Amino acid sequence: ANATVKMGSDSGALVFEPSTVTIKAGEEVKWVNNKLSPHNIVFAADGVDADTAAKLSHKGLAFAAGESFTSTFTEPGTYTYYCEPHRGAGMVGKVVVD
Repeated sequence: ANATVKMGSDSGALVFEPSTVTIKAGEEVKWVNNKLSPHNIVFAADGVDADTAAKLSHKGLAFAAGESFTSTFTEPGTYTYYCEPHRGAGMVGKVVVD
């Protein structure tokens, strides 16, 4: 039971897909770098703890299509993230824990 989301589409899209991905409370996720760089996956702590979101928040920088980060959803909620930098029109996509 895992969830993965490619950072962009093959064709050449920005928005992440699948926008929404099912996850389990305790499972991990993998965000493979597809394209559209530089860019990152920043997570906000709205309906979730700060520290928590922090971790979930990727303050890195993916450039090459190989370096993929990972996250862990302990609390059964709904984390959200948005590309701050990027070079288009932000991105839409969130996660959900069961």
